[PDB]
Amino acid sequence: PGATLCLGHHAVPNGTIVKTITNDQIEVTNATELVQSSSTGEICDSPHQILDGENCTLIDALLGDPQCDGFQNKKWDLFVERSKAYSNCYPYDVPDYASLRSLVASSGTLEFNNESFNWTGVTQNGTSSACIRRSNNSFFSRLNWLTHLKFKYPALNVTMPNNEKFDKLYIWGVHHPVTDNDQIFPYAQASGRITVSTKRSQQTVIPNIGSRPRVRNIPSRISIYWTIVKPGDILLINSTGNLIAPRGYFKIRSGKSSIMRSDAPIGKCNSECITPNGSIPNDKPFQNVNRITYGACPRYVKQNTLKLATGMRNVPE
Amino acid sequence: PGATLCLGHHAVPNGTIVKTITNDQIEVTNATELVQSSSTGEICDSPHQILDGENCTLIDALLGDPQCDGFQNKKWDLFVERSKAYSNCYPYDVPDYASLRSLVASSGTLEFNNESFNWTGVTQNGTSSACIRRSNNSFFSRLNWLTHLKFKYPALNVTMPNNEKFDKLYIWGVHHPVTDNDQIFPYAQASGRITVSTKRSQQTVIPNIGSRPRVRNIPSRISIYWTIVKPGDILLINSTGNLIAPRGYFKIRSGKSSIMRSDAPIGKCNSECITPNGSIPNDKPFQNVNRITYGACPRYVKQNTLKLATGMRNVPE
Amino acid sequence: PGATLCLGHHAVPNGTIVKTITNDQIEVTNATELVQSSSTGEICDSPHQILDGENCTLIDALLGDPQCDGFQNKKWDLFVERSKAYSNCYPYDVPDYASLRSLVASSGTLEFNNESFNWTGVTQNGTSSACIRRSNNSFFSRLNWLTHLKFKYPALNVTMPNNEKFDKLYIWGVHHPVTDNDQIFPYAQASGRITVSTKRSQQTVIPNIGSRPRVRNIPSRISIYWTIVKPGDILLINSTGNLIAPRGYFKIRSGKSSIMRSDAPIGKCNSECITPNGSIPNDKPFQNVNRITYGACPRYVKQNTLKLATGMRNVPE
Amino acid sequence: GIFGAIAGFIENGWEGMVDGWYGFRHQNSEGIGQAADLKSTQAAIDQINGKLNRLIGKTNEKFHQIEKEFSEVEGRIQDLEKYVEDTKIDLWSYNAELLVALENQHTIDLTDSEMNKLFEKTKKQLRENAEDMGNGCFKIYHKCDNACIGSIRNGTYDHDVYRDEALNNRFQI
Amino acid sequence: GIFGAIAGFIENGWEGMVDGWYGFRHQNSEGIGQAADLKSTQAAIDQINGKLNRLIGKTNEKFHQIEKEFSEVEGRIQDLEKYVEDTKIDLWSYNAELLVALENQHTIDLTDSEMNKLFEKTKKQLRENAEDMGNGCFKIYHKCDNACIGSIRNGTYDHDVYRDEALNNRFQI
Amino acid sequence: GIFGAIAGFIENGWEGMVDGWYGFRHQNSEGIGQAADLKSTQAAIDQINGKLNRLIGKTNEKFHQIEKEFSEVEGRIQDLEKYVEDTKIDLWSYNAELLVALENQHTIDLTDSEMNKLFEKTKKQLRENAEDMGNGCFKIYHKCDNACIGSIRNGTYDHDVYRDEALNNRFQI
Ligand SMILES: *[C@@H]1O[C@H](CO)[C@@H](O[C@@H]2O[C@H](CO)[C@@H](O[C@@H]3O[C@H](CO[C@H]4O[C@H](CO)[C@@H](O)[C@H](O)[C@@H]4O)[C@@H](O)[C@H](O[C@H]4O[C@H](CO)[C@@H](O)[C@H](O)[C@@H]4O)[C@@H]3O)[C@H](O)[C@H]2NC(C)=O)[C@H](O)[C@H]1NC(C)=O
Ligand SMILES: *[C@@H]1O[C@H](CO)[C@@H](O[C@@H]2O[C@H](CO)[C@@H](O[C@@H]3O[C@H](CO[C@H]4O[C@H](CO)[C@@H](O)[C@H](O)[C@@H]4O)[C@@H](O)[C@H](O[C@H]4O[C@H](CO)[C@@H](O)[C@H](O)[C@@H]4O)[C@@H]3O)[C@H](O)[C@H]2NC(C)=O)[C@H](O)[C@H]1NC(C)=O
Ligand SMILES: *[C@@H]1O[C@H](CO)[C@@H](O[C@@H]2O[C@H](CO)[C@@H](O[C@@H]3O[C@H](CO[C@H]4O[C@H](CO)[C@@H](O)[C@H](O)[C@@H]4O)[C@@H](O)[C@H](O[C@H]4O[C@H](CO)[C@@H](O)[C@H](O)[C@@H]4O)[C@@H]3O)[C@H](O)[C@H]2NC(C)=O)[C@H](O)[C@H]1NC(C)=O
Ligand SMILES: *[C@@H]1O[C@H](CO[C@H]2O[C@@H](C)[C@@H](O)[C@@H](O)[C@@H]2O)[C@@H](O[C@@H]2O[C@H](CO)[C@@H](O)[C@H](O)[C@H]2NC(C)=O)[C@H](O)[C@H]1NC(C)=O
Ligand SMILES: *[C@@H]1O[C@H](CO[C@H]2O[C@@H](C)[C@@H](O)[C@@H](O)[C@@H]2O)[C@@H](O[C@@H]2O[C@H](CO)[C@@H](O)[C@H](O)[C@H]2NC(C)=O)[C@H](O)[C@H]1NC(C)=O
Ligand SMILES: *[C@@H]1O[C@H](CO[C@H]2O[C@@H](C)[C@@H](O)[C@@H](O)[C@@H]2O)[C@@H](O[C@@H]2O[C@H](CO)[C@@H](O)[C@H](O)[C@H]2NC(C)=O)[C@H](O)[C@H]1NC(C)=O
Ligand SMILES: *[C@@H]1O[C@H](CO)[C@@H](O[C@@H]2O[C@H](CO)[C@@H](O)[C@H](O)[C@H]2NC(C)=O)[C@H](O)[C@H]1NC(C)=O
Ligand SMILES: *[C@@H]1O[C@H](CO)[C@@H](O[C@@H]2O[C@H](CO)[C@@H](O)[C@H](O)[C@H]2NC(C)=O)[C@H](O)[C@H]1NC(C)=O
Ligand SMILES: *[C@@H]1O[C@H](CO)[C@@H](O[C@@H]2O[C@H](CO)[C@@H](O)[C@H](O)[C@H]2NC(C)=O)[C@H](O)[C@H]1NC(C)=O
Ligand SMILES: *[C@@H]1O[C@H](CO)[C@@H](O[C@@H]2O[C@H](CO)[C@@H](O)[C@H](O)[C@H]2NC(C)=O)[C@H](O)[C@H]1NC(C)=O
Ligand SMILES: *[C@@H]1O[C@H](CO)[C@@H](O[C@@H]2O[C@H](CO)[C@@H](O)[C@H](O)[C@H]2NC(C)=O)[C@H](O)[C@H]1NC(C)=O
Ligand SMILES: *[C@@H]1O[C@H](CO)[C@@H](O[C@@H]2O[C@H](CO)[C@@H](O)[C@H](O)[C@H]2NC(C)=O)[C@H](O)[C@H]1NC(C)=O
Ligand SMILES: *[C@@H]1O[C@H](CO)[C@@H](O)[C@H](O)[C@H]1NC(C)=O
Ligand SMILES: *[C@@H]1O[C@H](CO)[C@@H](O)[C@H](O)[C@H]1NC(C)=O
Ligand SMILES: *[C@@H]1O[C@H](CO)[C@@H](O)[C@H](O)[C@H]1NC(C)=O
Ligand SMILES: *[C@@H]1O[C@H](CO)[C@@H](O)[C@H](O)[C@H]1NC(C)=O
Ligand SMILES: *[C@@H]1O[C@H](CO)[C@@H](O)[C@H](O)[C@H]1NC(C)=O
Ligand SMILES: *[C@@H]1O[C@H](CO)[C@@H](O)[C@H](O)[C@H]1NC(C)=O
Repeated sequence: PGATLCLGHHAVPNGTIVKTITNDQIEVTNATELVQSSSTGEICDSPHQILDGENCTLIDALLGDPQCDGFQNKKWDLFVERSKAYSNCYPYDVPDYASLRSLVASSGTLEFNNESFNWTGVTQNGTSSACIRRSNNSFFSRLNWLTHLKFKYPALNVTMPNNEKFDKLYIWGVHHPVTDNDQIFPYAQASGRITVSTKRSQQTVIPNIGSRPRVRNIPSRISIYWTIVKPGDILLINSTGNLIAPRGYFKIRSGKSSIMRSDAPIGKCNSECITPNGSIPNDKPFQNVNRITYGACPRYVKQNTLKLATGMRNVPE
Repeated sequence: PGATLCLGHHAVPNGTIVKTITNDQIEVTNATELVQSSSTGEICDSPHQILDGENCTLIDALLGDPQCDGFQNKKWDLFVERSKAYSNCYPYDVPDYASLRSLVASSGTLEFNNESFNWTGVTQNGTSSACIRRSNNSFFSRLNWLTHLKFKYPALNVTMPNNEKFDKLYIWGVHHPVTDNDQIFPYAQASGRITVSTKRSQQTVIPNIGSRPRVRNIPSRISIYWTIVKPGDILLINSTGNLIAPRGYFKIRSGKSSIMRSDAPIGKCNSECITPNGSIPNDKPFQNVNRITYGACPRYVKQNTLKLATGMRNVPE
Repeated sequence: PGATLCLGHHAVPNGTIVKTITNDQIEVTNATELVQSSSTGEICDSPHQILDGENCTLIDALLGDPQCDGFQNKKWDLFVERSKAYSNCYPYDVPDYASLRSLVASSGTLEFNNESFNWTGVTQNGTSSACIRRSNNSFFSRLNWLTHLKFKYPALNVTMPNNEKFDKLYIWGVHHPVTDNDQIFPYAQASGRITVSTKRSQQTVIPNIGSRPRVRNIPSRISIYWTIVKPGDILLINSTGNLIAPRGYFKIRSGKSSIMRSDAPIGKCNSECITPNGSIPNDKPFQNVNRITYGACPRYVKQNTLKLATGMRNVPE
Repeated sequence: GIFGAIAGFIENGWEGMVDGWYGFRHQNSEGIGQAADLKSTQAAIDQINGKLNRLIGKTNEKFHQIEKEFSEVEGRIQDLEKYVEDTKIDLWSYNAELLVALENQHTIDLTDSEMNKLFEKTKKQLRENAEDMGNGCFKIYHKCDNACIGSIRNGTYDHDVYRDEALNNRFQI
Repeated sequence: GIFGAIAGFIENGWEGMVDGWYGFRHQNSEGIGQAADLKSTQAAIDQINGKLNRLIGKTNEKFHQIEKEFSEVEGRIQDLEKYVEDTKIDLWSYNAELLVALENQHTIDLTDSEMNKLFEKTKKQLRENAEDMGNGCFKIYHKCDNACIGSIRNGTYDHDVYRDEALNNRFQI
Repeated sequence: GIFGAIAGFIENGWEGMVDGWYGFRHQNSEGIGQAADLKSTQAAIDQINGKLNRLIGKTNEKFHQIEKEFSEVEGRIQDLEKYVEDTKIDLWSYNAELLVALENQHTIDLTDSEMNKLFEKTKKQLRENAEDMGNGCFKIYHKCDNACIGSIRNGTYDHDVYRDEALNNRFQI
């Protein structure tokens, strides 16, 4: 009579379909998803230091638009800019706005040290009706609007050296007056000019007399520029009119900091990977949530799903 | 006596050599080519909308050089620029020519809407001998050359808002006069200036008195600039001389459009993939015809040939 | 009785650990390293033509700072810039320094042809105390400092066409005087301007009166620009003051040339692959020495080591 | 599939085997039973965990990068920024697709291999006492009670004990 | 090559077999013949078509990109544009080279596998009625006419029918 | 590992075999010996040299590229330059990691395959004159002196010469 001995393998009633080199649909006993495709919808406030811009762009917090006064000297791993943001100080533009935004974002601090410039031969602290601070005509906190002193305006020539061990970052500007009603009123002459230089660099700017289309009822503009001054180097400001002057310098650091555009709310939770849609887990090697990420994140891919087999071929009974 | 039963496999008299992980030359019974290496030499006019520039660059068709009059308001999936092209209107340059060319190419339309600007205080429609249209001194169809009115030229100040739901694209310019024989003749004064601004942006330009080396017998130049005006925003043109003005705006769209440099003829055929050498088939995953492509194309690789085995190892008899 | 026949394989007492798809630590009988991780520390002078900049940047050798006189007309496969370098002629800047440096580096030659410009109406060959050549006030060898002739300075208008079959490269500049002590002394008037144009291009520059922070005791600056003139085209220099003029043109070539920042010494040896740390061998497919390379080099990767098995699994006795 | 056991000479899997991936079924004098083989099951599982350890929880930190969305038309520089990002995503998407297709082919083949090795090991063990019926089952030509079957599963089966009985059964008429 | 059948224990291929990839040759009382095996042939073919379906006709649409040829010298930005494109092409060229080398190794191995499986299946079928001559051929120790050979090819061969005849032939002196 | 010979049914390797990768050990009337098999050794070696020829000495020349270190803060354009280079290095680092892991899995499997093929070839050669003991060794059921053992290693062993002697030893009581 004897016996029979049969070798065999398991199978399951609920198999999953995977792709292979030779077959786009093979059923295996089990698989796991390699593409992360969902967020909880909130940016977790840990373990990265988050700075919610709220109504303020990075640039507005930098210049010191009064509604951004709470941002003075703050640091961030990630600054979050909201779509609801708006400026509410003097109208301005920044040639190469994107680069200034980027280099501040990456520096990851708004640390500002005040400096005593020898401003004699002008009226400091010019203000306006479009930049309301504490219910009183004001200006950008980090800028110093310079106007005349008694129907006159001589050739300025102020110097300030960098004896520190970090790059100093100087933000400064030009006023472009709406007509000749504010070219003979705050500067006392027909023409103006500004020259901000160093040992290695020189930037010069011409004020522009002309009307602009109103932005919150003001038809004049400021134009914002910047200058980096290294250790051992010096800043010079030659000016014959129109100077929007620095009150000091920002410290520029290097590290892991950045900026992200998102309307997702900030949650009280812990997640290493942030996208504009919210935090996502990072167990999986790939993700299709957003090409924009910050932190230890899965890599962005075009696919919705990629199933890795974790069992043998399923051959049901 | 019994029998003999032999198991075996086929072979062929004409094998092909392939590469493997362990051997750079193994013969298999059959293989297929994965690199497309030939074109028919013609750009197929289907299924993509082709616009042959012929004698015109995109920029000449945009500005409206008379020989490009047939291009007004046309659209394209792919605009083809020919090496035989040449300009035959007023000599000009475009700072960042490449960017304007790119953004128009990508927009994929020359749709132009005329606009009524309040030009009083100047003579409109200036012409010249270097821009012959219909056997008569003329100018760029989309530009309006503005000169004096009776030995005088006051401060212009024209406004035009964008109430539409698309970006408006404004093309405008400066004239740079050859000497003082055309600085006191068309503008009636020593000096000039142009300021084209919006709510968010401002561009200002100084005319330049000076002789240039002749290009089709003319030693003056125009310089071409552009301005994008979004929905809700406004265009302002302050000018004290020298303005080469827009007659209106171009619509800017987004989609699949582009531009390609090629001398290949246009054929009456259907092919998804276009290169500068002509259309190519797209059965194969790779191609070594051209790194420049348009459409559903194989990916460019450095190799001439890559043979994928489609049969077993060939072991001849 | 009979016999026993056993099939088997070798093993070694000194196995090596490798990674696989299914196991991060498997011991094999032998392996080889795929990542090159060491340099000898010297840049081999063969088989690539090396030009040690020593005290000179490429730009200083180009402009012709006296200490760089030995570099005139030299060629290179690779120009090596040293961290100890410094300028010792007139203080200057180059807007887009990086691009000029790059295009000269890539051209791979300092070949300079002198040209006879019709300079009448000015004093040529201006010199200074900050550019000492052969113990005598001098200037940049390839530039020609142009000043007045007897309390006067008329409108210059010099032309020079390119009948050659290569691109000509013209280096030129503007002087920015420290005060009005050198605006009425070398140019004889209140104001100045420079316009260097061609058939296709125009660049114009305004001199800037103002004091700068001293660099080797000099508070004036030059600003350096460049112009490429193709075959069939012409160079024009309209000038009403302040011109730092070319003495001729550089030939621009195309080929394999480049530039590298390194302090490694030059050795008398033969190595195809150069990094800033020194030459490295190129037997291995990958390297973690430096992301900056020149020549036939292994590809840069983040890993320190990658061991490829060259034997079977080691199963010791 | 490449070894021919799973979805080959073994007709199908056993849904009733819930405590292992591979195992044995027998029929003998004492009835019909099933036991899982732990060693082959654990071999397959370790290899798949090896793949998992390479892919799960192994991410890369990135911080400040380039912008990837734009509200204004700009031309050249924006084209390059978009192109760099689109290039990168296609290369990673390619890597992910190829990885899964290759790993999956290999997982299917290694699991088939483990079945095949257990079958082969068992065949050698039985020597001249059994024959391969071609469907993963052996006909054993001797009385083989539960302890005997257990001895085969446990690697303690002594083939000399039964060889006379089996040869006599095998080479009858 | 990895299984040892094709270009291993089978000395060479058959140019005369034009209606299949794998098959049988026999010598018996009624002559010498050849028949293709469709199932093994179709198994190999389906797998190779699977690879083809992944690679043929699967392209990506691209539209506006960056410029890739230049008539003027410009420096920094042009360097970056050229570098991005050269980087991309080298990565794709690498992908294409590796793909072909791996797929080709695997095609050679899977086809060898299909030969090996058919051989193995046939060996089990014959039980004690034949012996492996080591060159892909079996010596069958019984009269096996055309219908009998056909029964082996068709999977209907009943080994018990011939077993007494074969054992007697096998274990003679 | 995928064939089951090396680190499977062969318990371990032989440190005493220094003139080949694969080979034979025997015990017979004349003593106990060892001889390397050159053909299987050379097969494995050629395949590994094939991999080496693809990877060693095959570099790419590059000349003028982009800058990759910076002494000044600049923003947008510098971000893109750094991003392009970081993107590229991660893709190559990925390629190098995957290459080594796959090639190493395949080297281990091909070497196991060569052991398995030699074992299989030897088993067929012995026909009915020996049995597989399950540990890579055959029990040979006939007097097999040094010349006989040599005949098996050299592929000149004539199994008919010993078959009567061996069958009689195999099927005793
Ligand atoms: C189908 O195939 C998959 C993959 O092989 C199997 O899923 C795995 O199952 C194991 C065991 O159940 C899981 O291990 C557990 O991991 C938990 C960590 O959770 C997160 O992190 C992992 C990555 O590390 C993510 O993949 C996962 O999605 C989670 O977000 C631990 O918390 C668990 O610990 C608990 O149990 C152990 C017991 O050993 C205790 O030590 C602990 O105290 C604790 O109680 C555990 O280690 C593994 O996460 C699963 N992986 C995946 C990718 O899902 C399926 O089991 C399999 N299905 C079948 C039917 O076989
Ligand atoms: C060596 O190996 C290759 C690849 O395995 C084989 O070539 C294939 O052979 C098949 C069958 O002959 C071909 O199938 C045909 O495809 C045609 C489409 O043509 C274009 O598109 C394909 C991609 O889809 C391109 O690869 C190709 O180059 C063409 O540009 C169809 O039109 C055919 O249809 C005709 O026949 C069928 C019969 O089933 C009918 O239904 C139709 O009405 C019509 O008459 C057919 O489907 C396949 O294109 C080939 N591929 C390649 C890559 O070349 C060789 O056959 C093989 N050689 C040997 C000797 O075996
Ligand atoms: C462990 O595994 C590795 C790889 O399989 C083995 O190392 C190889 O061994 C061979 C033979 O000894 C070496 O071949 C020799 O190459 C020399 C070239 O040297 C440089 O270039 C190679 C690339 O081509 C680099 O990889 C290498 O590091 C060197 O920088 C030749 O000069 C040699 O020629 C000499 O011997 C031959 C004899 O045939 C003569 O023709 C010549 O006249 C001359 O005397 C030789 O061809 C090979 O370079 C090694 N490769 C690597 C990557 O290291 C180990 O042997 C192996 N270990 C064990 C114990 O087996
Ligand atoms: C961030 O700003 C919002 C919005 O306030 C501004 O909305 C602009 C569109 C414009 O109209 C501007 O004049 C206006 O101030 C603040 O919410 C608003 O706050 C005001 C004053 O406290 C309230 O009257 C409103 O209820 C409220 N509006 C909405 C829609 O919520 C908000 O206070 C501010 N947040 C922070 C943190 O400063
Ligand atoms: C596109 O232009 C060509 C070329 O015409 C121009 O060639 C320039 C180099 C320059 O000399 C310019 O003055 C000249 O007009 C046109 O072909 C030419 O057309 C003229 C006038 O009809 C004929 O006399 C010529 O035979 C002919 N020349 C050549 C070489 O073909 C062509 O008409 C035009 N195409 C379109 C579609 O507008
Ligand atoms: C490259 O330059 C070095 C350094 O010389 C300069 O160092 C600067 C920091 C600055 O002080 C400058 O004034 C100075 O000339 C040359 O080496 C020096 O040469 C001088 C004069 O021959 C000697 O007195 C010094 O011994 C020597 N100093 C050092 C530190 O080595 C060097 O000659 C020159 N090399 C070449 C190839 O031109
Ligand atoms: C240039 O034109 C603009 C638009 O007409 C002028 O701005 C308007 O001026 C009126 C009356 O002075 C203001 O009440 C409006 O708020 C402005 N309208 C718009 C639509 O902005 C501007 O003043 C003109 N320039 C000069 C120098 O007069
Ligand atoms: C995460 O956010 C992105 C960006 O908004 C989403 O992608 C966009 O989805 C909208 C609506 O479906 C489309 O109109 C856009 O074209 C998409 N943009 C891009 C850049 O792809 C995405 O759907 C969100 N993902 C999740 C998981 O919530
Ligand atoms: C500056 O120089 C150019 C070149 O000499 C002058 O252009 C030439 O002028 C003559 C006579 O007036 C013309 O007939 C030629 O066509 C021009 N020659 C070339 C080669 O272009 C230019 O006029 C000069 N500038 C001034 C203000 O006179
Ligand atoms: C398609 O066109 C390209 C571009 O002209 C050709 O590639 C050039 O070929 C010429 C002549 O052989 C070389 O001098 C250039 O260096 C090549 N340029 C580039 C960018 O590679 C290519 O040969 C054409 N291909 C086909 C199949 O016709
Ligand atoms: C603008 O300010 C600078 C700095 O005070 C002046 O340069 C200094 O001038 C003194 C005396 O004339 C020199 O001895 C020093 O070498 C300079 N000092 C520094 C720190 O650079 C400059 O002259 C001023 N401008 C004008 C027009 O007087
Ligand atoms: C080759 O040179 C590079 C660049 O200096 C070295 O990498 C730097 O090493 C220093 C000191 O360890 C670090 O502070 C830097 O962060 C590194 N820079 C970069 C860009 O990675 C590298 O160590 C040298 N390699 C060898 C083999 O000598
Ligand atoms: C199969 O079913 C069980 C129980 O419902 C479940 O936990 C398991 O995840 C399922 N597996 C798959 C691969 O779907
Ligand atoms: C300008 O304002 C600041 C900040 O309120 C103040 O400290 C300073 O005294 C003012 N300067 C002058 C010159 O009044
Ligand atoms: C072999 O020959 C036939 C008939 O000439 C041909 O159609 C086939 O494509 C050839 N195959 C190869 C792989 O060269
Ligand atoms: C300018 O020319 C256009 C187009 O021919 C014409 O409609 C318009 O009336 C002209 N304008 C004036 C002010 O004459
Ligand atoms: C093992 O030892 C020998 C002799 O000392 C040495 O040459 C060889 O390279 C070593 N191999 C490995 C893989 O470590
Ligand atoms: C300027 O110097 C050069 C070079 O020393 C000389 O050949 C030339 O004659 C000088 N030019 C004048 C006008 O003196």
